[PDB]
Amino acid sequence: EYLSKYAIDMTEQARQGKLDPVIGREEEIRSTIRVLARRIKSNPCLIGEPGIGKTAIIEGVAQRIIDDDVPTILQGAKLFSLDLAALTAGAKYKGDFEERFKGVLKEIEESKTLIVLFIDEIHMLMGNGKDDAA
Amino acid sequence: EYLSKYAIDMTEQARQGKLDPVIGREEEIRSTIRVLARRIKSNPCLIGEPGIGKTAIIEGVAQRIIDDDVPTILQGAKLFSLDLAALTAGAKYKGDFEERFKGVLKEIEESKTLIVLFIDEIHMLMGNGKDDAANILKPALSRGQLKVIGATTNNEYRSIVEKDGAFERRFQKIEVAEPSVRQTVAILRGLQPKYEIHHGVRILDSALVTAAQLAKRYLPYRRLPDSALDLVDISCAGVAVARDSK
Amino acid sequence: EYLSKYAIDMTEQARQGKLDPVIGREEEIRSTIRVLARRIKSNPCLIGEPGIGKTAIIEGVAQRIIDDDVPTILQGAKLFSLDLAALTAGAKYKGDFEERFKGVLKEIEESKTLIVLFIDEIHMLMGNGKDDAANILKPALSRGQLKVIGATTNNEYRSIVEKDGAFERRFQKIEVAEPSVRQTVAILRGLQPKYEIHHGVRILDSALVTAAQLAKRYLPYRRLPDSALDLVDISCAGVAVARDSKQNVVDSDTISETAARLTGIPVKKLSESENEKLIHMERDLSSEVVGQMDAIKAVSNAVRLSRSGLANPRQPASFLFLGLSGSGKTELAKKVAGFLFNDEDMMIRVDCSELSEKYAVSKLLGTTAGYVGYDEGGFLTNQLQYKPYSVLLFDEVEKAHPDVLTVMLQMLDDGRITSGQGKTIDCSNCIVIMTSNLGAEFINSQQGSKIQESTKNLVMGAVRQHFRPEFLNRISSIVIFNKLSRKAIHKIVDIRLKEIEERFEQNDKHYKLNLTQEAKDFLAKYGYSDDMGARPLNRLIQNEILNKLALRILKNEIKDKETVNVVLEECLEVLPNHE
Ligand SMILES: Nc1ncnc2c1ncn2[C@@H]1O[C@H](COP(=O)(O)OP(=O)(O)OP(=O)(O)O)[C@@H](O)[C@H]1O
Ligand SMILES: Nc1ncnc2c1ncn2[C@@H]1O[C@H](COP(=O)(O)OP(=O)(O)OP(=O)(O)O)[C@@H](O)[C@H]1O
Ligand SMILES: Nc1ncnc2c1ncn2[C@@H]1O[C@H](COP(=O)(O)OP(=O)(O)OP(=O)(O)O)[C@@H](O)[C@H]1O
Repeated sequence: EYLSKYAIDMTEQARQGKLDPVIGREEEIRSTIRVLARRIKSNPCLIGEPGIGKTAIIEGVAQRIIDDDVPTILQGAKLFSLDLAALTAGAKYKGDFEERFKGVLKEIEESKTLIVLFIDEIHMLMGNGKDDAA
Repeated sequence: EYLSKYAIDMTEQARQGKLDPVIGREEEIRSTIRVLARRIKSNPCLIGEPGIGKTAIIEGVAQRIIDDDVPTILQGAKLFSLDLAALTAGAKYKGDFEERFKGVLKEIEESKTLIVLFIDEIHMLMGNGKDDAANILKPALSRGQLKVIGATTNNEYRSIVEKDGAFERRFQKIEVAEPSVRQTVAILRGLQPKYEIHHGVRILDSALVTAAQLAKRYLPYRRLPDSALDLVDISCAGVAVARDSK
Repeated sequence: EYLSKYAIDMTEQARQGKLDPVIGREEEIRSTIRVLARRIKSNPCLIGEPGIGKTAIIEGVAQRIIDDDVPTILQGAKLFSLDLAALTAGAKYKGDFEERFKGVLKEIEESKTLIVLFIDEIHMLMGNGKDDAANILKPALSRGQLKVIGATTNNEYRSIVEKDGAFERRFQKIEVAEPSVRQTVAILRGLQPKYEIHHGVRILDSALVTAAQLAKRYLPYRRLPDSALDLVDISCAGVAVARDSKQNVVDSDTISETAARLTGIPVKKLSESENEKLIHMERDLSSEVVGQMDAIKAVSNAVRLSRSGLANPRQPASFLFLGLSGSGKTELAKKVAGFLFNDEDMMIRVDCSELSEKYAVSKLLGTTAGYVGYDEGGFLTNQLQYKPYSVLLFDEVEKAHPDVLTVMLQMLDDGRITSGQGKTIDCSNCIVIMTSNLGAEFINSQQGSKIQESTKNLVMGAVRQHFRPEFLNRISSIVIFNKLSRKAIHKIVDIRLKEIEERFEQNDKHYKLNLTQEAKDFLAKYGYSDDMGARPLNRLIQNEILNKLALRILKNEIKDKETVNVVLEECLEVLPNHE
């Protein structure tokens, strides 16, 4: 699966106890849950200064998922982070990364329970004139 | 083993000697080591002006490593000087150097004892608009061992972190500075046999002192290790000519 | 016997005298032998600039083997030249490539001594996209001696190492040096009889010296092992060629002149006349440029020094032209090109008018890889690489920012200017003319047309304030052009009127120029706006003569020729009707 190559199963890291706990931040966690629970465009994004726990909050919700302290939509979820490698593995063979990325997204949508994708450094996909953003 | 195609094994050189003695830098070394011995942010930097022993420190720690004069964590560690072609070998085809950088970190990350990189010029990676522009390829894994000692002048440092913002939250600056005049002499003394051998001449101990004092009171634009050493080397070359002339 | 199908026996070639002997390469040869004598890292790699004797060493090795100057350990070996057909003989059938390398890589050790393979171009192995293109057979089998000697360009070595890795670990890199002129000549002497025999001509020993020495000075783009030979072989051919059209190689009359025909550099043509090259220069520059005689002589003399290569090998003729605008600060430069290349348009104009330290160097020298657009060299690199003794003009070099001035510092003293590409130019044989308006503040006092000593110092003051002395100290001469005395103006008016005739395409209408002294004085007197130099003379002519002429032409009041008279500054000259 492309998810095993270009992503990290954050849920599994949480499952293994490898992640630090989120202490409180309930308002932020609840906000991301409500957004994830939306009918359309269910894509929250954490905005703030660096060094304030944004990534930690997402790892936090992963833990809430691990222990089923989330809506049923999220109880069945598996959270993957997106590696920059989807693109940074190279674009020799024009369109190669576009296909790799299209590929993993296909697998994410395709049937296998609710898959949630965390893309750290989301501005990474701005793209030089979009295009690399694709 | 991508690392072996790009980096110099400082440890192997130290194992074989072929290094200058390192003088007075024990504390810079202790600090370097202390940071490397950290649980997470084990990424110290040798920072100052050119010609102040920043790479001397590395030869120094390489030797301390060879002789197990380092903490448990470093006892069996190895160190590699990288930069260079790692960013330019991929002169064609998108993502090629990026693959190398990643491959190197992979090689370092997995199994093969504790490998520490030495970046001689971190500013060269800079993070040229981030967006996978070299320096930016690192941060994801700066917690994942991949210990690295960096190096930069203060102008270069300030330029990097001001433009980046993350490196100054990932790396441990260690001030490296020119020695006192007497310490300079001790350094010159330590390198004295190197110059004497290559030029086939002697250096008076008082010449080492003169070069150290002179540099301090003569060349305001050159830091004492290089400044005094250049006064010594330049002088040695002149003497070697006299030696050859007879 | 794959080797008998795909490779050349280099010791066969040695025994048959098909290879040239080598001189001075003995230590480098010994190095390759000593590497072969190793159990590990037994494969030497000859690395250097293109042409730096890399295969000369190999060809030399073959001879050293048959001559027994090689340890018996290695002497008993045979040498073969491989690759190319070794692979391309197959095509269809996946894996044939391995099958082609495989029996070679077996026969190489099967009883019939050890065969050393020569891959003159190691860099052409590894695989185009890797593709496990039989290159894997080498490392895989490399433990069994299978000794290989190869070579690569310094640039290519870098590529080999980065592309494969294992090759760096398997091969012993060896630097191969470029010989000095003295060493080069020794090489040439060894090969001298080959050329004399091949062409049926003799070569003077001084000619060989000349080729090496001359090449070192005038062929900076080619390494001596080749450059010196190119001059010898080309020259020998030139002798045989002329002879055998419908003797010997002379140091001067053949080689010096040959090199000049090949590279340009008039000074090495050792021309028969410094009258029809220098004397006429002063006369003709003076004929067209009136006044500024001082400048003309300064240039002519600076140019004179380049004759026969007497001028400093690292310094372009160089000038800085100061003075009143309209005094010919750039016109002289064009006329110099007008003389040098017999064509004013051959001057390389450098648009210094447009400079910013952030673009100023890059538009001249271009940039490095990774930047939008390489086509380096807009004004300097792209011209100097092709025109070794061109003349450059910097129109207002004074507008340059220090970065350009730095380029000029190199240009003016050891002009091995480095292009953005990373490759140098070496333009010491060019002529550099630069201009500035700094003296305007003093020369406009009008106190004497010939620059006076007070004025001179004030002007030079400004120059020294503006440019760092480091620049000024590298200029052959700094000349402040003289102002156009009325005396000059009368001569100039005639010249200008003739110039107008000369440029008038197909002169159906042509000037009679019935100037008479009265209109000569009119143009010379009323056009003498001293503080603007001669340029206003042109405006006056356009305003008073050409406009009327054009109108009469449009009205067809003139069929040919061109009547002139003065009708009566209020007279406005006024050209007459015609027909
Ligand atoms: N419960 C928590 N709340 C806030 N921060 C925490 C918490 N637990 C751990 N942290 C630490 O807070 C730090 C903030 O870094 P984090 O990994 O969140 O990066 P960030 O805050 O998203 O900023 P960035 O965008 O530079 O990654 C982390 O280093 C994390 O170890
Ligand atoms: N104890 C020492 N060991 C090694 N080099 C030393 C020592 N003391 C002084 N030096 C001088 O300093 C040089 C390297 O040290 P230093 O870090 O001061 O230079 P640097 O500025 O680090 O180099 P760079 O410009 O790459 O940062 C050596 O080449 C040597 O001349
Ligand atoms: N001494 C002279 N004899 C004949 N014609 C001249 C002389 N000086 C100037 N001229 C004429 O006037 C013009 C001089 O041009 P030139 O550009 O050299 O003036 P300039 O001083 O270069 O202007 P600037 O200093 O701005 O480049 C030319 O077009 C030329 O026809």
